[PDB]
Amino acid sequence: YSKIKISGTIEVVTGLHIGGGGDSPVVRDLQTKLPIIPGSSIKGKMRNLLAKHFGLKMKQESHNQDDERVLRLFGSSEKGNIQRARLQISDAFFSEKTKEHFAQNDIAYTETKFENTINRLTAVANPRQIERVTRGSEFDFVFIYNVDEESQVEDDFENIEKAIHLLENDYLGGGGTRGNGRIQFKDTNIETVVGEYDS
Amino acid sequence: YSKIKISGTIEVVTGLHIGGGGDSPVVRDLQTKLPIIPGSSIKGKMRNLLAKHFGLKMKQESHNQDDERVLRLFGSSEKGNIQRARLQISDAFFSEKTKEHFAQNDIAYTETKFENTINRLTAVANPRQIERVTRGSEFDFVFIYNVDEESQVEDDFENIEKAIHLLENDYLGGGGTRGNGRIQFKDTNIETVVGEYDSTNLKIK
Amino acid sequence: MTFAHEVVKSNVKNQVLFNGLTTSKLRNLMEQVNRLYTIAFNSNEDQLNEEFIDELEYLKIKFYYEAGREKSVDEFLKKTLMFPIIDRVIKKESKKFFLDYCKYFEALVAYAKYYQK
Amino acid sequence: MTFAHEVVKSNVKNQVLFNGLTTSKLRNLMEQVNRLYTIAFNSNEDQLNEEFIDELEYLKIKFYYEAGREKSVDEFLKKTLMFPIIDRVIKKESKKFFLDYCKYFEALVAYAKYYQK
Amino acid sequence: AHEVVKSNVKNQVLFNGLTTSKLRNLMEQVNRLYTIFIDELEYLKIKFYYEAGREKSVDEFLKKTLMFPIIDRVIKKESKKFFLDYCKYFEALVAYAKYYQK
Amino acid sequence: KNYEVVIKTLGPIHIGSGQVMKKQDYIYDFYNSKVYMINGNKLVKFLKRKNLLYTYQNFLRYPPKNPRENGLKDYLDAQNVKQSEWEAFVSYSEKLNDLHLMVRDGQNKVYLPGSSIKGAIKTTLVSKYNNEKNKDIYSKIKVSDSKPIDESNLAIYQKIDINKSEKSMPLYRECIDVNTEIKFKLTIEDEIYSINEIEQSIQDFYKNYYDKWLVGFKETKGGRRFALEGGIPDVLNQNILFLGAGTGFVSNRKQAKQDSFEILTKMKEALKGTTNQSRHTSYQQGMCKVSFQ
Repeated sequence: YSKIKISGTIEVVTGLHIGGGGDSPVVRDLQTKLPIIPGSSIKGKMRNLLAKHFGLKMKQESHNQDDERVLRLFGSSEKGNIQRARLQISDAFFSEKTKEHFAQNDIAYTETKFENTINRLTAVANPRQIERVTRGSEFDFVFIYNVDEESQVEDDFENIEKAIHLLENDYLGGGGTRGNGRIQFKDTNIETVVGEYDS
Repeated sequence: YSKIKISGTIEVVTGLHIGGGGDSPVVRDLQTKLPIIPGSSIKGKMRNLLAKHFGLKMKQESHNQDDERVLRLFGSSEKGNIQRARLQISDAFFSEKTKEHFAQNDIAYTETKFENTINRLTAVANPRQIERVTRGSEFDFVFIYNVDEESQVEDDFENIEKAIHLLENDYLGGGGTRGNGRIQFKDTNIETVVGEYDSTNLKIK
Repeated sequence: MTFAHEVVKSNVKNQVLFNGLTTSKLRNLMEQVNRLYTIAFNSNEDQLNEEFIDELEYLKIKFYYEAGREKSVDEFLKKTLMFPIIDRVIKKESKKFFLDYCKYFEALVAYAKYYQK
Repeated sequence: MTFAHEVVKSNVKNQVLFNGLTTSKLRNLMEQVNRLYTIAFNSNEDQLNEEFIDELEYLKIKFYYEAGREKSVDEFLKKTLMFPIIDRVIKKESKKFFLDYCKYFEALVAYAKYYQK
Repeated sequence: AHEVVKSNVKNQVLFNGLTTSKLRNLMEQVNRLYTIFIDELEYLKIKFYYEAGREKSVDEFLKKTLMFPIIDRVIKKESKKFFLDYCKYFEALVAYAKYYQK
Repeated sequence: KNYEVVIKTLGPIHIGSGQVMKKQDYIYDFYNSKVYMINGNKLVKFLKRKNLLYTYQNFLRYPPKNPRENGLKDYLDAQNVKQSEWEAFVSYSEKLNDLHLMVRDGQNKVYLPGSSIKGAIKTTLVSKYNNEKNKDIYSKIKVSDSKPIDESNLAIYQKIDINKSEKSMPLYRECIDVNTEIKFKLTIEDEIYSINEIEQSIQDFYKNYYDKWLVGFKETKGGRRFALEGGIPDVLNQNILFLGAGTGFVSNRKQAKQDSFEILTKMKEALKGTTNQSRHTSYQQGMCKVSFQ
């Protein structure tokens, strides 16, 4: 039996708003009162995009049965067939260097962006507010892959790598359409932690 | 018949969600009404992982008859075999330092994190609220090991070491695949409460 | 007491509640209350520590801010004499009275949730 | 009042009971009633203590909340005359009537458990 | 805390019509230090001076809050706890300002 | 799918941000026409290193009223701060009672918000397709925010009411300077609105705007000057679009008149541009050429 660690760091590229806690705040780590990326968000953007890149039948949408590669890669067991999640996406947190740089350069951690509403035929200005996480910041995340078959690791890892590229090109969190959600990945590191597997 | 006591400290990496009591609350105690990790979860998780580590057949997957060394460690006594558990896992408690530090920083032990379950061919993200323990908190745990046979303590301790490391790169609790349950072990101590056994060359990390 | 049921039934107006109040509009409030509550539980003596009195003022500050932000919350808190109750609590500094407060507020929430769209 | 105790068989419909009532959403009520029953067992005289009365108040509050959370339970509580009997017990402040109520609730609960999917 | 704010309700304009729109940056400044160098507190003073110039209503506020002397003693103390308490007080002031509003 | 977009600032582009800095922390040159944005932290650190902070504060709270005395540069001169030092505590410079700033980020870098670009794209789609359910397609076409734009491409300009007699609005603006090449990313989930479809849509909108507003201001010197600069027909072919705030409210005549009456409601019962002193050239604010890859 074997477990594969993935260590890596996300850098935020466009303003970012997840806003779980919702003047519409963002999620925060209560022991640090600092932004986080609830890895649930990673999981969801991931699986949704992957289903999109693979077959996504209208009937399959209605019945929530996902593509077999997708389903096996993340585990579903909603159609009755026992399936254990083959990859776990955990949360992520600010990097020590990122926080140190912010304090040294007096960089605010959050930005309030005004969103003005203009109506046709009236053009009545009612600003709205929204919060964004400081762009360019980096979080440290972990992906833990579990080995359940010594022959499926290669195929599963290939799908994960292509999906990482898709996540970079797309937007994560809410308001992806307006310019919120573009992140990059850097410093990917691969190292099996448990077992005698060659990586 | 000696007993080796193991103490240690659970530090919660990400959110932790037992959810035993349930809109659906986590297991929270009654004398202090502070959440605790009931041992039953701990023992079950460690057992399932360690079983996976050794061989496991579909016929073995039938009715929870597992690998024999694990069996000696945790006990089945099911197929008319005489096997009482030699390692008992107790519960975890919200240790005092945690409460103190949080009070002197005014932080809750428990967060409510809201999730949006999206429905395909519906485009409706339904809000479901999950309550999970705040990060950086700690519990203290005690394990009890029994020496039923002298020359097998080291072999069982090797299996324990593997299972303890297994828990550090796994999730304990509910639904970890959404990224909740990562924990670590610190301040491991080994003592023999009762008996004449030496536990100094013995180590868990 | 349980004057809460009377207030909620009187506010069943025309099917609006306090002019449209909802329980999700109370969340943080109750959350804050619950936090204090469990802290309040862990204490032994009836004399409430100065830090808990500051947290009681913090709970009142939350109530004031929420009432200022949402007009319906403001009506609810105004009619329910919530601020009078909190001030009296701060004056009293007694644990048993605080527990009574917790029960009354929880009753308020329960009754309001009893009549919802 | 026993017609409300054998009405449970009168509410066996098609195939759900009390519009799908399950003991999973009523376990809280059983625990709360049992907790107060043990306090009444400790009580020696008939005249109930005021704190015990407030406990009854909290009980009814829980009843209302549970009715609010779940609809089948709400139907159970209303169609079995739960609130009037609760208020009556509060009015009578007698231990013996309280034990009578607990037995009634127990009969309701048990009969309900007899019929379940 | 509350006393001054409930007392500056000019029968009902607060500090002659103070609006949180003006305190936003002030608010922002506070929160930043909250995450956490004394020079930063100095710049806090400076920004108080900046916004107090921005509107007469805010200046009358800060004076009726005795803000600047409080800040001076705060910077004198340099003790993190005292700063945290100060931030709490500012939050409270803002809160009551919000409540007693048009 | 996914496409890379370049934006060429034909005229000044400015995005309303909601932070109007007045005479406070503002230094200007009446004889060099350059305004110097001043680092607050560094400036006050100097102020404390000369122990004149109390002086500066006491000036700040109560302005001397006199227009010449009113001003921060004048305050610095009263403190005789050397032109070398006065340059040492400058955050940045550009070429004036109030100033409206563009947006900046936590790194105080100016960028074009993707929301503004998306809104302008939706405006052309709504005008060309008469809102062909454009509320629906709004979700399936995604625009990123802009990459940073360094300061050297930022300028201050006076708002000019181009009309029969060119008027000058009282306030000024920060806006991007000419010809700036600005790249962002666009993502496509609704292939029905192909890239070429959008391009032709923009072209049609601009052509309609040309015969509804541009052709009207003829017989104005500065008005005609801008039209001549570059050439209108070649610009019509390009995917030109007006961005952000400061573009005309417009961006049958009788219905237009009634609606404008409503929107302005003298207003109860006019073209924007900018006129340069350096080259005596006016450009209307908002216009940009947009190209895809």
